[PDB]
Amino acid sequence: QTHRAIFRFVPRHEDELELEVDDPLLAELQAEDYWYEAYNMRTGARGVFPAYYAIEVT
Amino acid sequence: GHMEQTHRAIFRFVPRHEDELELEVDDPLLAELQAEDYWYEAYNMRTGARGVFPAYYAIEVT
Repeated sequence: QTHRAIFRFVPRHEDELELEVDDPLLAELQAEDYWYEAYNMRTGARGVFPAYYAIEVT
Repeated sequence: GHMEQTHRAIFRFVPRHEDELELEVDDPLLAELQAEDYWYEAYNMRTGARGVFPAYYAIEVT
């Protein structure tokens, strides 16, 4: 588990991942435009979300 | 008549989607929160562009 969601994110777009506060994530930063590609370890869903909605954990 | 600035961008936002508004840090905004999904409908007072962006990317101004 690499990251954690810090704010609620409700998708508007089909490619986006829904986040609740405190969701644990496996994620990779797409640094060309600062979106994460991620797997939500609470829901099992996949998709993208804007980078400042998550912190790195280690 | 005047409209006061409502919000200020705090993080860089680079659109992936046609309806989105590009933000640079400290950009001045006129914006209205959409409560069903916590996106703003906004006008960027620096760039003159319009579109949507996610709520955590801006603060309220006074």
